Amino acid sequence: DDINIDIVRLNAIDFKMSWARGLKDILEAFEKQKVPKEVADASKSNLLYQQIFLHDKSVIEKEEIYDSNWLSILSFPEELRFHEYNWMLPKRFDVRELTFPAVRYKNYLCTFAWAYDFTYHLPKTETYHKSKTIRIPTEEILSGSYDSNFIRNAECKRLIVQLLNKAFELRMKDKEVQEYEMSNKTAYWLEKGKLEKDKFEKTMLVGKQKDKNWHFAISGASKLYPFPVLMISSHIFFTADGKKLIDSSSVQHSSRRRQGKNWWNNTWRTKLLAFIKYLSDDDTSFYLEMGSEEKVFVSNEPVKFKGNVSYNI
Amino acid sequence: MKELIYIEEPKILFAHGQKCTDARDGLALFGPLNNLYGIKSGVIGTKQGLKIFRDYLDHIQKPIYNSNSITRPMFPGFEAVFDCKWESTGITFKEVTNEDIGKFLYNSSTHKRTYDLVSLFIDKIISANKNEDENVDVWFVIVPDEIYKYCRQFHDQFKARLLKHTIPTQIFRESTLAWRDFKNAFGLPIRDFSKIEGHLAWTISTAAFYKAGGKPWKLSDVRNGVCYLGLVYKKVEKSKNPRNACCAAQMFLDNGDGTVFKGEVGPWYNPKNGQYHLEPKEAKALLSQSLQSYKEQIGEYPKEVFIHAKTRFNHQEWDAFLEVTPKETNLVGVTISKTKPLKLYKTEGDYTILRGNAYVVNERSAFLWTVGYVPKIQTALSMEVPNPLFIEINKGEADIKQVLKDILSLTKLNYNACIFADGEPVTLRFADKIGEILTASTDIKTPPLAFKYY
Amino acid sequence: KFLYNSSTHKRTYDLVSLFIDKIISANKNEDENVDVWFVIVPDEIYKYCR
DNA sequence: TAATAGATTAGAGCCGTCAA
RNA sequence: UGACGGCUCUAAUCUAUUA
Repeated sequence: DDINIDIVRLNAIDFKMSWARGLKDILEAFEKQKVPKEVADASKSNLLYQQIFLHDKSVIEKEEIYDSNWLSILSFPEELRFHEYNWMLPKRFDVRELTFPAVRYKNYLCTFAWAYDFTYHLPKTETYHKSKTIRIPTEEILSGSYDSNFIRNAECKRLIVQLLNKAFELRMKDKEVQEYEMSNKTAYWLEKGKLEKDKFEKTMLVGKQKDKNWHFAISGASKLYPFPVLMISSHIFFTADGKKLIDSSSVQHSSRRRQGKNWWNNTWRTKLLAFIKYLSDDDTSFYLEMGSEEKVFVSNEPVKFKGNVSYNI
Repeated sequence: MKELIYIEEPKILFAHGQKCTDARDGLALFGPLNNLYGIKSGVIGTKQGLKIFRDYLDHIQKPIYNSNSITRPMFPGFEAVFDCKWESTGITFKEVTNEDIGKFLYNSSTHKRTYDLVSLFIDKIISANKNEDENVDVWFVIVPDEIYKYCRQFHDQFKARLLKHTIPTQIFRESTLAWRDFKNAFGLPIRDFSKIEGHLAWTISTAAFYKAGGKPWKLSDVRNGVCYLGLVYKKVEKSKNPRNACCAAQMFLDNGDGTVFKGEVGPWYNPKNGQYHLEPKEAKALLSQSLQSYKEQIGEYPKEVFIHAKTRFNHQEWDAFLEVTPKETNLVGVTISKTKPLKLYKTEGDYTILRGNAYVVNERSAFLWTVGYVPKIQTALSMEVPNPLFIEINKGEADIKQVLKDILSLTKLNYNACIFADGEPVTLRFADKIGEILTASTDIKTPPLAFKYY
Repeated sequence: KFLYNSSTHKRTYDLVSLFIDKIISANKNEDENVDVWFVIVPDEIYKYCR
C-alpha cells in the first residue's frame, strides 16, 4: 500500500530474499524479450551466466531405493547351551581346533550344539550328564530381558558374536575360497577357473589389468547393532599369475589404489551382489553351522534402504 | 526395508546480507564479509624461492579457468574476489642461503637437523619482526623440496616455536607454486595442476586472506545461546613414556554478532597410557575455562553446550562436567565415529548416494552422510563409495535431528580450504590441528588460542 | 576500582595491568589484524599516575 | 604376570584429485 | 601447510574368562 501507483500494476522482480534469484529472473525476462547483448569473449562469459543462476536443488524428489552390505539375521536357534565340563575338559587345550565352534568359559563350553557333538575330539565325554548343561534361550536375551550374576547379557551377546564369527570363518574353508590375512581381518576371495574365466550372473569377479590379475574379495563380521546383521567390506587384491599372491604391502596398496581409480557405484554394488550370491546354499539365503540340527540362516539380499529425496543426471 | 530422512543444506552468509551454499560461488558473487585494504607479504627463503613466490603472485592476479567450471568454479582474481591488493610490490624479503640449508641438512641425525632448520627460519623471522620497521601481515616460508621431504616434524615444531611471538605464517613448498617447472627425472609434472589451477588459487588465496585478518564467510543458520566444543586426544612422544594422553579442544559459540570461533585451548594431560579420558579436576578446569570464555563475551552462561568427541565418555568425567556446569545450562555430550562400515549403493548406476541422507537408528543414534553427491556441483566428494558418520548422543538429552543438522552446519567453516563442505565437523578438525601443533614442542605457556596462528 | 587506592605504584600497576592484559588478550586470541593500537586514557589517569 | 575373543582407540604411510 | 577423501599397515587400552 506504499508503492507509488505508477508501478503497482507492473510486474516486479523479487530481490529481497536473494540477489542471485532476482538476477536469474531478470535474465529470464531479458531473454524472453530479446534484449540486445554482444561481446562474447574467448574467456567464456557464458560461465558467469551459468554461475549466476544461483543454482539447483533436490526438488526432483524421487524414491530411488538403496541397497547395503548388511545381511539380516533370521531364524536364530532358540537357545544356546553351556556344558559343565568341570574336570571333563582338559586344561591347556585350545578351542579353535574343534570342528564345531564353541567358546571356553569358566569351566563350561559355550555352544549352540548338543553335548555329544564333540565326541571325536573328546571321547571321554561319553558319560556326560544332561543336568550339568544349562540352556539359555536366545529370543529373549537379545531383547535385554535377561539378567543374572552367573553371566551378563552383554557378555552373552559378545559370546554370540564370537560364535557367529567362528562359524563364518569355518564356512569358507569348504566353500572353495582363498583366504588372505589382513591387519586384523581375513578376506575371502574366489580364484580363477570356476566361472567362465570371469562371471557370475554377468559380473566380472576376477579380472586382469595391464600386467597382473586383480581379484574381488569380501570380508565379513557379525553384529547385533542396530539389529542382528552381518556386515561385509569389499577389497581388491592382486596376484602376478593368478595362483600366487604378492607378499608386499606397498605394491598391493599401489595396485589397489590404481584399480579403484575407475570403479564407480554400479561396479562396486554389482560385484558385491555377485560375490554374495555366489556363497548361496539355497535360492534366497545361505546357512551357517552352529548345531547338528540347529542352523543360522542368513538372507542373501542386502538390507535395502528407501528415501524420498533424490536427484538425476 | 529401512527409511532415510533428509536435512536441508545450511547457508553461509556473505557480504551485504547475501547467503549461498558454496563458498567459492558466494565469494565470486558477493565477496568477503569484511574489507581489508591490502596484504603485506613477508617472504623468508632463497632467491629462487622469492622468484617463484613473485611469479605465482603475479599469476593469480588474472583470472584462472578450470577444465570443467561446473565442478570447480573459476577464480576471477584476487582483487576481483577479495577487493584487497595482495600484490608483489608489498614483499619484504629475507634471504636464506642455500649453503646454510646445506650445513643443516646433510648431517646424520634427524631431530638435530630439524631443530637447526627451525632455529634458522624462526630466528630470521623473529629478528625481522623485532628489530625492523617494515610491517608484515603474513610471513610466507617457501621451503625447497629437501626439507619437507627429508625432515618430515619440521612444520609442527616450526609453528610451535613461533607461538610466543604471534606470527601468522604460511608454509609453502617450491613445487606447490612451481608445479609446471617441478617435473620429475622423466620430464613429467608429478603435481599436475593444469585442470585444477583455479582450485589451488582459491585455496591459497582464501588461506592467505584468512591469516591476514579477514573473515571470508560465516554460517547463517545457527541458534543463539548454544556453545559447541570439540575435544581431541593426542599422544606425546618426546616424554619418557611411549604416550601420555593430551586433550586439546576447539570452541565455537555463535556470537554477539557473528561467528566467534577461537578454540578453548591449553592442553590437559592424563598420564595413564591409552586412557583417552579426563580426570575430574581436568574436566572441571576445561569446562570452567569454556564457560568463563562464553560468560566474559556475552555476559550470561549458555543454555546449551554440545560437547563433541571421537571417543566415548566415562561416568567420572561426565559427573565432573555436571558438577562444574550450572543448573541452568543443558549439557549434551555427542560422539562421532567413522569405523562403522555402512555403505548405501545406488541401484541406478554411476553416481553415488546424495549427500545429506540420515539413517536415524533410534532416539540416541543415527548415521549421517556428510560426504556424498552434491546436486549443485554435480559430483561426488569421494572416489569410492562414501562411508557415513555414526553420530550417537552419548550423554544428555537432545534431538537427534537437531544434532545432525548442527553437525552438517559445522562442516562448512574450513577456512584452511575452499571446498563445498568437509566430511567431519570442523571443530574437531581444528582441535586436531591445534593439538598436533601444541604437542610438538613442550614449552608453551598460555598458547595464543587463535586459529590464524596455527 | 584501581585509581582510588592509596599507593601510587599499586594504582599505576593495576591500571597498566588492565590495559595491557586487554590488549594482549585481543592480540593473542582474536582473528583481526590490528596494525597500531590507540589507548585513549581519560584526563583522570595520567593526571595522578606520575 | 601370558592366552583368547570383542570393542575402542590413535598414528604413520601412500595414492587420487583430469579425461580417459 | 595447497586441501580433502579413500585404503593399507602398525601399536596400545577397557571389558570378561582361563593360566
